[PDB]
Amino acid sequence: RYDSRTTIFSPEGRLYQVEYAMEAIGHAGTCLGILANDGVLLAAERRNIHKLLDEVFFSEKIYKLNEDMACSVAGITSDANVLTNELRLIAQRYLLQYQEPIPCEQLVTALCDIKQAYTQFGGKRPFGVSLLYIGWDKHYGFQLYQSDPSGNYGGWKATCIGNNSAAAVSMLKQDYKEGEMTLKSALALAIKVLNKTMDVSKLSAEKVEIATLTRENGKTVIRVLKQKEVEQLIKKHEEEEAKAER
Amino acid sequence: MFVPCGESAPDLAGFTLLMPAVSVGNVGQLAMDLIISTLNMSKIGYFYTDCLVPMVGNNPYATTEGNSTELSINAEVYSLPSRKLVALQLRSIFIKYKSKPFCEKLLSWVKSSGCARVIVLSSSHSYQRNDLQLRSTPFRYLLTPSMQKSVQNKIKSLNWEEMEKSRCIPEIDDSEFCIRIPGGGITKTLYDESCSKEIQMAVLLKFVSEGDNIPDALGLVEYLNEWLQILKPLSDDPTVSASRWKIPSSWRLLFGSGLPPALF
Amino acid sequence: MSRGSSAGFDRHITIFSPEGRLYQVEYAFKAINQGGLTSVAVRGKDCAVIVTQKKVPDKLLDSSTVTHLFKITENIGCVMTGMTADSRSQVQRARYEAANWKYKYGYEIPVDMLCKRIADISQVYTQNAEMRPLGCCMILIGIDEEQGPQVYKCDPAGYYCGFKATAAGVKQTESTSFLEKKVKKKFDWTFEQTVETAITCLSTVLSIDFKPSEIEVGVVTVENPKFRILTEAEIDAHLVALAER
Amino acid sequence: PVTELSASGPFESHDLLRKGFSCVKNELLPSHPLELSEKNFQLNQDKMNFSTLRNIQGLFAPLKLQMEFKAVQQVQRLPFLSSSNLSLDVLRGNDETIGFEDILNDPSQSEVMGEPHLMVEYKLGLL
Amino acid sequence: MFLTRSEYDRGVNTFSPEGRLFQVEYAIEAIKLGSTAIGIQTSEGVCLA
Amino acid sequence: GTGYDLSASTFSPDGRVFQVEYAMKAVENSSTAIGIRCKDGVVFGVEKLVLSKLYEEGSNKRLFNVDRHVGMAVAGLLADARSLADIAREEASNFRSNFGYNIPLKHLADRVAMYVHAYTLYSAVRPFGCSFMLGSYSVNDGAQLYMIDPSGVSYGYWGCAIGKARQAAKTEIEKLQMKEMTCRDIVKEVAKIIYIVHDEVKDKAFELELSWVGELTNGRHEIVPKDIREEAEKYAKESLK
Amino acid sequence: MAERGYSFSLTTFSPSGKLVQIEYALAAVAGGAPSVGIKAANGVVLATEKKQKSILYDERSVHKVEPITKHIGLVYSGMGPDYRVLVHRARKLAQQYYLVYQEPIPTAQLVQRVASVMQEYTQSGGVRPFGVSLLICGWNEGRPYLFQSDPSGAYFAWKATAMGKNYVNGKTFLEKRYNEDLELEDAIHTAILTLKESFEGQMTEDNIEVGICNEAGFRRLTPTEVKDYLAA
Amino acid sequence: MFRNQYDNDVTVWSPQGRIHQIEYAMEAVKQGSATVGLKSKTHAVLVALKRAQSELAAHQKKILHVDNHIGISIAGLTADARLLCNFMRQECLDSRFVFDRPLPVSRLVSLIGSKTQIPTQRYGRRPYGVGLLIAGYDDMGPHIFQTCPSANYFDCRAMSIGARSQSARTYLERHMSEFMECNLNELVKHGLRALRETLPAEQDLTTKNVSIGIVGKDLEFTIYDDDDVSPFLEGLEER
Amino acid sequence: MAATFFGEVVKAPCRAGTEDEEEEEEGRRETPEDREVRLQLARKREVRLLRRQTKTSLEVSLLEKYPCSKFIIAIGNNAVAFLSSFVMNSGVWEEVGCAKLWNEWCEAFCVFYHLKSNPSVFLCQCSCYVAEDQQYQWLEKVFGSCPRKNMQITILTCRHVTDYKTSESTGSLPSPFLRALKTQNFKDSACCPLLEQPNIVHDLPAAVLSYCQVWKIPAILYLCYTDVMKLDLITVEAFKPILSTRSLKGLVKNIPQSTEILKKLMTTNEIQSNIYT
Amino acid sequence: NHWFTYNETMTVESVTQAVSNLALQFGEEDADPGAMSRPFGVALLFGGVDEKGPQLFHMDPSGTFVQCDARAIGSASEGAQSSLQEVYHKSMTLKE
Repeated sequence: RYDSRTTIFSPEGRLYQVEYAMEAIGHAGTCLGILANDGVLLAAERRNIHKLLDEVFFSEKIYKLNEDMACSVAGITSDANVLTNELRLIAQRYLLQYQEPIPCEQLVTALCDIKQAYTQFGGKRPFGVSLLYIGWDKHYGFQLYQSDPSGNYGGWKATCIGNNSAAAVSMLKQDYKEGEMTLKSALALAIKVLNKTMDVSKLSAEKVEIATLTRENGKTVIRVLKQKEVEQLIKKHEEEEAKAER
Repeated sequence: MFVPCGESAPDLAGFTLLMPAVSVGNVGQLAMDLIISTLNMSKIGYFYTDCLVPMVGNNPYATTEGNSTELSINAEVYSLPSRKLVALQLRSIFIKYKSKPFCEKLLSWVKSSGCARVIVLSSSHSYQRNDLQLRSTPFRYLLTPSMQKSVQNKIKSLNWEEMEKSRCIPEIDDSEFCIRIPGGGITKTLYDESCSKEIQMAVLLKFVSEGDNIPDALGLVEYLNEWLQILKPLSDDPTVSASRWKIPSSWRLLFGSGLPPALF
Repeated sequence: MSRGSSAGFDRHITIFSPEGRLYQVEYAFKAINQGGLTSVAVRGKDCAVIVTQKKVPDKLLDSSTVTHLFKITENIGCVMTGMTADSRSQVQRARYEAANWKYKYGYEIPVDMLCKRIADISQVYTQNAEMRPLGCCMILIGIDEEQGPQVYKCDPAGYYCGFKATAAGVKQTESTSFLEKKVKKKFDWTFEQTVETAITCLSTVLSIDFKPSEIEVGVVTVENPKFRILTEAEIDAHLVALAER
Repeated sequence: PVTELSASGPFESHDLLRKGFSCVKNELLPSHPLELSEKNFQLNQDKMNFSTLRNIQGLFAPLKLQMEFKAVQQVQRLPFLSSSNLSLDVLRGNDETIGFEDILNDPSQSEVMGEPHLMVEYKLGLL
Repeated sequence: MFLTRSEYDRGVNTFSPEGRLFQVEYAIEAIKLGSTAIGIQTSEGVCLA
Repeated sequence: GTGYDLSASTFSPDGRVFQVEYAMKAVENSSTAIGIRCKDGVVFGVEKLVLSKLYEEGSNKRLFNVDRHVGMAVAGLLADARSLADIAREEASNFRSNFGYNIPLKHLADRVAMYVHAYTLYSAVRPFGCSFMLGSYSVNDGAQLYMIDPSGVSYGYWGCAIGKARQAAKTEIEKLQMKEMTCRDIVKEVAKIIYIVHDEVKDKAFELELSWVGELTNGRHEIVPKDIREEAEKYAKESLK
Repeated sequence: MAERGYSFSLTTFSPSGKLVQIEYALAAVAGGAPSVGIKAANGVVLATEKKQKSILYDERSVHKVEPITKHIGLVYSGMGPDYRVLVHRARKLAQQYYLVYQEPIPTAQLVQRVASVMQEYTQSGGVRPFGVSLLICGWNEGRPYLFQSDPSGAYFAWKATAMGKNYVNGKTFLEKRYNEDLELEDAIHTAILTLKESFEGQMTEDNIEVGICNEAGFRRLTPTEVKDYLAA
Repeated sequence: MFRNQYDNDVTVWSPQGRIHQIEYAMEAVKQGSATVGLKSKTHAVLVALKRAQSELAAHQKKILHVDNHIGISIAGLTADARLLCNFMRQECLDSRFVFDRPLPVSRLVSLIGSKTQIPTQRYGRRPYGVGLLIAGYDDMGPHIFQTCPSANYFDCRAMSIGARSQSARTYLERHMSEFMECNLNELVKHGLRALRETLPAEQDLTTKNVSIGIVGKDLEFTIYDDDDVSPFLEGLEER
Repeated sequence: MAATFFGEVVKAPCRAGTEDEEEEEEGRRETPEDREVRLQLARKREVRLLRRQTKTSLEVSLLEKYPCSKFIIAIGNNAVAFLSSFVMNSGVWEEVGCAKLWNEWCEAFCVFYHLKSNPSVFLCQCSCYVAEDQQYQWLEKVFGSCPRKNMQITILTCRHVTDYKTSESTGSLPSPFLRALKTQNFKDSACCPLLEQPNIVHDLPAAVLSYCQVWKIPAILYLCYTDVMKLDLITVEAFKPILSTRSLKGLVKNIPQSTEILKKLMTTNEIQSNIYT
Repeated sequence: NHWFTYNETMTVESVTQAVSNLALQFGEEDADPGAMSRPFGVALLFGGVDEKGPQLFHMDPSGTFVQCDARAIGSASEGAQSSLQEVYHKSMTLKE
């Protein structure tokens, strides 16, 4: 009736501990994913922005899982480390058995089965991690999935997780054009949204990391944009907002 | 409501009402037994309400065979007009959704009957004591804003510790502060309603757990006796302590009944 | 008792308090004082001495069975302070772990490695919800090979450390101050001077002039590395030699 | 010739798709002399240690070791994810030795792992 | 003295101070939510309705 | 120590495990057993309480034979005492099987006491609510008397009393110069002490349960023979008045 | 302070998503003895304050600055036994990496594996988090590394940091005095000064511990070397 | 009142040094129906009162057969009685298999004592809520044993357990001086009169509510029920 | 609550009922989804006096529409059986209402009879188990708010001997035994020892005795402390001393036929379940 | 299983006893995992014909069975049992 365990339903059928697990992400940094006609992207807010923090691994939030997929976590960081390790393992196990790269939804489904197992057996805290997956496979092409602590995934054409995900989702839903998106327009929309939802500070190409996925000559190219390109995108947005004002 | 024993109200003109709360360990109720027994107070009425599970038994303060057969119900009022003291003793547990109605009925009686002060003897959960409260004294107090009739200075001179104000709703960094006596039962309801009604209430409590809670009751009556002097002040005697609160005869077989044979 | 964790900041071993303190471990440290006995261990130039109170409050009790000095290996002895059964069980565990070390590594366990092993086990007790710390303190002595005398003190939290002199029990703080004052002056006590130091610490912080039957003394020496427990005649000789001076 | 066909009662049921390829014909004579010696090595080492503790010290010693082992192995990770056995190694004494189980055929990267719920409820004895 | 809450029925394996296990009698109450079944044993057979 | 006393794995704010203390009080729940060690043996005696006249004499015995040379006198819960008798018998038999000779009494006491302690450690089991005494005799070891209590603490005694009236019986044992007495005079004095501390009104109609191991039994634990027990009971009665 | 039992369980989120038993384990770290890590241009410095501060301690016995391999070293602030159990595990993990790949483990790989162990301990129930936050200093690929792993199992790469008591003031001090081009010697001076900030009286070479990591590998400074650094 | 924290589990010692779930299990024994056991020099008989809701049901099976020389009468929870009876039967089979001889009654009862002592110390268990009256015959003669939920067992000259069994025990204490030289017929009559003493003054023993089980020097354990008890009940003088 | 998994944090029982928080953090924004549920649950568990051939809406308290001079309440199986066998075996008794109430443990509700020869005499026959939050409603539906002090209430009930608090064992006491508890206006002495001082009674019998104490009505409560709380012949016979008391003076005509009625009513015997023997 | 092993039909009481052995194994969960952990909330009425003619058995949430001659189980078992009390006589035809 109450909310002390994951293995207890309230008398209206609510699993309150899972709902609290899902409440931990709303604190975490804003991760944004946008699907285009020629690629996918992940725009993530650099939450750890202290002065004495070191220049780190190629990305704080963006993780490579295959040759073909990348993820972008939001939530508890240690749970996220465990989960990305297991994602990479699952993908290499599929490749070992079938000699083909794992399709994107099968990887998402496997991880979400793991997360649901932690929301079902008692005496195990669920994973306070909401992931955001981008990939390519020969079945459905460019794909973008989302996952939440309950092991509950879904495929999107543009979604956001983390802090201010609702304002970002409203803005995407207003501005995302289905079918007429290219990767440059998706990057413009990503900067615009990730600007209006990071209103604790002014957007600069040191609090955002952007990774794009494309296909070039029969190979997938997961590429994390360099700091000198995100600045050019931010300038393009600022000049656009100046023009649209007056 | 208050029902007298003799078709006449006893005129509690400026009396101090001592009452328990049905709190963790029954420490408030056990302390009230100690006070009523030691002061040798005489029953003056009943507090008949819908709010406490009904119970009945003969005189819990029997001393002679004459008065050992006096029936008692779950809520009974005792008095000592020499010291202008009136005492309530709740001997039961509250019925679901009925604690608040009892609190408004009781406080309406306090305002109508003319009682000056109210003193609530209570307790709280000691498993919820934080870092500091573990290394402090078990006893805490609360005074409603009206209760200032030169007793704020007295309590200050006694070097007592006020009940710590927790934040009304957690998870908010602003943390608006209001009292929270977890396991005090009606203690918080009584405090809030006294503050609303402008009644001089004091709450004295101890952080206790459950089990043999007779040491806790004796400690709480010694706290109250530091304040009120309802008894000769503590370590002033040739250690005639342990003989200075009269244990009621009903405090017998407190762990149940006798040991069955063929075990041990 | 069956199972579960008691709710409260000081009522289960695996609960932190708001200040990040494990209070059940500190309550185990208070359990060390359950017994009312103090132990002194003093390290010298070529010897280590453990000295403990021997209270036998019973005419009917066979006094040769009351002892807190134990032999872990042939060359390591310890004085246990705290709850008596917990002390004897931790001695049994130390004995087993020392035998395993000799089995695995082909040479006899050092003192630091034995206290490290016992403290690793104690840490495991503090982290899990089924077990509890032992309310006891182990002070180990031995002669190593090339370091010299060793006095080590494991404790209920899983902490261990080597010392030049240490105390456990009721008068641990008073004895520690006494030994600090003694060690600041000079430290190369021969063998007699270490025994006099340990006995004087115990008999000063307790303000008790000792009898050979109110005190236990176990020693190791560089020339005689084997743990030895002095007979009452030897302790009485030390006490009369201390009194005459 | 193993006898033992519980065949009095060979009524047991198996999951055909999950049993894989089982050949009880050859499951009576290990494939190598070292197969079982290595499969059950921590088991046999625990049994040897409990036996020496029993014979030298008494019932209490193996009981306390088994009780500690049972306790630490129970605040663990659900079977479809690899655990560290940090406390169990500290208890068993493997916190400072590396064997061949530690470096060969790493359990942390299994190359094959089952379904989460199937592996959890197999550990629970439910099949 | 006082009336206090005593609960011996919220878990199996707990006898009440009366020698009585309440979680089994609550299962018999669970029977009383079923539908009525009548069985009569005669010498010509047994009927189940 | 309320709040810290529902588990044998909880420490009171002053380092006291209270379930173990309550188990020792559980031992104080039962009638008294005394054991006296003399110059040439050990003598046990139990103030055994007659539960009914319907029980066959000898039932509910509290003086076990743990080995050929060891005898055990118990108090506390009798089911716990029987389980610990089984454990002690297992320990003695296992030692003899491994090492080929009778287990020393000190070693047996250590093994059983460490079992009792192991129960004082976990939330999964409760401490034994039973205390007992072991007593042996060997030509190469002398008489030996040990008492283990529910906390797992075993010491060696010259005279012990466990049970309800352990304090009065201990006062009465201290008057005996047991270090220079034989088993016969000790049997008479054990009967006397059992009769003295018996509470004739609260408890009712007890029966003596005397046992020795000594050189008069050649290091073999036995029940005191019927005639010597009769003499001891007659001495004990005549001394009471 | 018992928020409806959200405070006492490790496996219960609070209604706001917090896990207020892993942040109580972070209050054990912030109540430990101060630690400092400074990643200079050619090395890392690990300075801590010793709790064994009296004359009666053998100082060849137990240390707070430990080596993992030749090139990795730890310091902690928090609960010492948890540190020791994690140190032996980190040493085992480093040797397993060597045995498999025939190369010394990188600092980041070691930090990841240790952090996974800590994370495991923050998710089961019936167990307790670790009361230590580690600083790992390493030297790989001609490049210093300074990491920090906290009781939750979430590690951070730092240029400079401070743990233990008075670490917010320590970090503020470090911000004003750290520059990337710092050499290892000036880093040792700055680390000793940052310790001297929050320190309980006179600071001797015998009540602080320093360990450096440069090209030559991780090394714990002897009391004479610390004495010399303190004299300047 | 101060008892509530210490009586919900069999692993909690009350600060008076009492396990209370053990005593509550003993009450569970008192909630059965009276059964009597008594022995002579040659026979050991078990007499039990059956309840059948007073109509339309075959009565409880209160006397059970454990071996050719051991039989038990139960009072208390039926599930526990069946668990313990399965244990007793398996132990008797094991004795016959390994040693070819009938398991001694005292050894069987000791095994029951250990088996039923384990639940009274362990977590997640409850004591056995059944008390037994074991009637045996071995090399040492007839035997009557009483086992309890507390895991105690008693060697009885005669014993009654169950609901309102104090009256039967008063009768047996009054008349036990003549049980030994009684033959089978009047020994079973003595047991029948005790069991009748456990009844209201109006109710009387009939074939429908009396079960008898004899073991003895020549007999194997036989149970007499519902019409076989008539030879024993015919000669029983009125109350 | 009791540790569903390993190391689950468990809170101890509270005998003062303060683990319910008394519905703390009241939530003045109670959803109508919640209020409908609360009111529906309150309606399900309501007490309701209803008259025969009227079947609903008695609308007034039962003792204030009919005059009364004697009122015998029997509570539980054994008290009801005793009262029926030994009192309704006489002249005609007329039913004047039941008290329908729903409960988890509720089981014939009190039917109220008033003697035709003497309309002032009344009987409540509860096998009805009235829960705590129904006892005061029962009191107001039966007695009301005009407590005329001419009545002589006589409550009869049974309790298990293990509820007796005694220094001996509650297995050595000679069950069943009768204990009394009378109010202050009950001038006559009891036919049984008065219940002791640490012993209390807490239920509908306590509700009626408390009502009669507060409002100064004579009342006697007879407690049978029995070792068999099912329908038992010895337990029912334990109440017989009461028959020689002024309240039950003219109502007991034929005792010899009452034993036969009692034996028959025992042969009815609501079926026991197989938990035992 | 009985037919396989012994080549004959299991009697009504033996089937009821086997079902009871399964049904009385609650509590004691950490002893044989896959056990039930609470009483079964079902009462059964085994009615069969065997070597001893027609037989009717009753099992309730206890794992315990008793042979009967007329049982009612369910929500109106008290009223239906009181009715079976008189309408039943030990020699009545199956049609009645």
